[PDB]
Amino acid sequence: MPRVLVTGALGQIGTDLSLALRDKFGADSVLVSDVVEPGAKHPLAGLKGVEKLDCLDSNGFEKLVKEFKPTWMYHLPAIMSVRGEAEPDLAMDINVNTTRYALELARKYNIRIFIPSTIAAFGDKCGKTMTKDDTIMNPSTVYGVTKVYTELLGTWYRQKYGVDFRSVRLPGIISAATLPGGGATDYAIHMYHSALLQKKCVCPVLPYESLPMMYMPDTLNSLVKIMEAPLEKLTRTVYNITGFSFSPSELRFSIERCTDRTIEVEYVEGPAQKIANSWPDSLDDSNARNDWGHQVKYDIDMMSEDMLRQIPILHGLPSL
Amino acid sequence: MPRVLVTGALGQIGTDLSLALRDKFGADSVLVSDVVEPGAKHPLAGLKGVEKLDCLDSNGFEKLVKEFKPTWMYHLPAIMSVRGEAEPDLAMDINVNTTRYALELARKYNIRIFIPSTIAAFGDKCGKTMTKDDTIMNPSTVYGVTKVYTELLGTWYRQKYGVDFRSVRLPGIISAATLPGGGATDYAIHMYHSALLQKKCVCPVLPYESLPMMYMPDTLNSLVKIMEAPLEKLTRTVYNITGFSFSPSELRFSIERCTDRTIEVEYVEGPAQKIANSWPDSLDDSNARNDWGHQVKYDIDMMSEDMLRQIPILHGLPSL
Ligand SMILES: NC(=O)c1ccc[n+]([C@@H]2O[C@H](COP(=O)([O-])OP(=O)(O)OC[C@H]3O[C@@H](n4cnc5c(N)ncnc54)[C@H](O)[C@@H]3O)[C@@H](O)[C@H]2O)c1
Ligand SMILES: NC(=O)c1ccc[n+]([C@@H]2O[C@H](COP(=O)([O-])OP(=O)(O)OC[C@H]3O[C@@H](n4cnc5c(N)ncnc54)[C@H](O)[C@@H]3O)[C@@H](O)[C@H]2O)c1
Repeated sequence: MPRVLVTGALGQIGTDLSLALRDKFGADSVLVSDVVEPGAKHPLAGLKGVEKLDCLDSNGFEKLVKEFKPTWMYHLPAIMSVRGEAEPDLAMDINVNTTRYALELARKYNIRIFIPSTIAAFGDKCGKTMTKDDTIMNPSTVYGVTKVYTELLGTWYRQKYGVDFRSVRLPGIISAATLPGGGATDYAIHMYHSALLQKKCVCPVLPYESLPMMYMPDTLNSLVKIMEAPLEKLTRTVYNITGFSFSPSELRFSIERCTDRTIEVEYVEGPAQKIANSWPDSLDDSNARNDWGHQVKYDIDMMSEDMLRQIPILHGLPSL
Repeated sequence: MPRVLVTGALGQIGTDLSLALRDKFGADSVLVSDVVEPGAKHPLAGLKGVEKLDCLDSNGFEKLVKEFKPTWMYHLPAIMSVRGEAEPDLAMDINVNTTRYALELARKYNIRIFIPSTIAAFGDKCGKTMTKDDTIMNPSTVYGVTKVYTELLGTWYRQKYGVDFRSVRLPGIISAATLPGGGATDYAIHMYHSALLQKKCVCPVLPYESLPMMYMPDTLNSLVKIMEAPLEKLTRTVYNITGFSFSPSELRFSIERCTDRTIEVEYVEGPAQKIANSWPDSLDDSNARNDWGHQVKYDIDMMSEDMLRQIPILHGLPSL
């Protein structure tokens, strides 16, 4: 049974991943950390093994690793696509420097290390229909740039020092628990909240812009699964994974089918649209499926039913 | 007429580029900077317009730019392939951080900025014959990883802010002006010296490993030409350029054909071997030819004749 460190743990992915790890391996085997402390209403508030650590503080990062002696690490902090275009110096600092520290710690302390990539590592030359694992990578966002740097550096660590670096290119992730941190796919979660609150939703992505997406329970399954795989079954360090693709107009229809209630949606093209337009419409994830058994249970309507149930319970929005 | 700033200017490229720029534009038009001073025998020793600057010092780099007001910048400092693998923290510091500051300055002060990339930005999935401008980039060295980041970040600056960022992927560059160090293609400059000295050459590169390469006067021509082009002529930010390809054993036959003597080469194992083996055999530079008139005069024998004439004149080794 592994000892697992999650850094950047209080955000969208980290909140549910931390709970799932704890459930599967037991709380004593999981330590999580974030630059901020949890609010009283955060799901990880009041739990043991939840620490304050700025990953840019490389001494504090080493101390924590040396004390806990993880065998696995999920290194999650990054400034994402939309927010990075508005805060590019913070993105370059966090996404490049915390990654370099994390990899050197994986090398020095023998850790299997996962650092997520993203569909934002692609740009407009990738071949946007059923995008392959190996293709031209020309990101149009600083976030995307720093994620291609992530993939390549991690792979270099694997080749040069035998560091067990693993990654997936995550699609937009949908969940109910913790609000998203500023990607171009944040509209999808907000659309649900707009429908439940009966407020107008202003969508900055255009109505027919299809993107690869996935619901959180499939994501968690894959994040765990890729880490448990024997190193011999892996043919590459970085895998595309997807759940299913959708556009905003498709998601809106899914939500109105479940609520029996028109959502009001004004498309008013923001930063997210130009960014999303440079990304894949869909991904080919045959390598992940073949090598380590990436699998998806949820479709768009299963997800929307679950989302529409969870959000009122978790956030006290109105129900139905 | 431009006001040109060259950073990392005392090296192999910088030394001869700085001379060519001062000839073409006038010494008062050109400012050369480096983190070291020129040695007593350096071609730039004693001249005006030679400043000392550590480009890792963001504030001092901004001061120099404020004071001189360049319209063009050639940003040249980097840790290259063999030294990068031995000192990767230095490479990641220099190659990423100085590049970020350079681009920021080009943004803030309206500078046309050239930062070279390299054939080391490619790895074994590039398509090693006549490698294309847009292909899979999977570099096998930390240097190479940092240069993909350089290309992508530079390009983002161009897209996001309209910075007039220009780059070529330089092949192995051969010149007489500087003494052969321990770099990966530095074997070729070593062989010339051994031929003149009638010593044996110790070559870590496999005998038949073809690499793209170029002789300096062609390099100088293209480095100036790409910066003179109107922006409207450029269809891209990063171009392949090559001179011609050769292997160590081709270089030896060339040197033999010129000197009418047998020269001695011992092929050994060394870090350069595996690095070189991961790089392209030849490059397609048709974009660079068509857009801005990249042109190559020299072939191997013309270079060998010249090198065998120049090294004795500049370094005072035995001639003929
Ligand atoms: N959510 C998505 O749809 C999506 C898609 C693709 C890739 N990803 C990647 O997954 C990762 C996690 O994303 P997420 O959505 O949970 O993001 P998030 O923004 O919701 O969470 C980021 C967490 O990192 C923490 N953090 C920020 N800077 C830190 C620092 N210096 N030190 C320590 N912690 C720091 C933040 O406080 C936050 O709790 C990132 O690498 C992101 O690129 C997410
Ligand atoms: N020479 C080649 O065959 C070749 C091939 C491909 C690409 N390039 C690229 O050309 C550029 C220069 O290559 P070169 O061969 O002249 O290198 P070089 O190593 O001969 O010279 C580099 C110079 O940079 C200086 N420098 C190092 N750190 C610095 C700092 N912090 N601040 C300011 N200056 C610093 C060094 O003192 C040295 O004078 C690099 O970007 C290299 O990647 C070179």
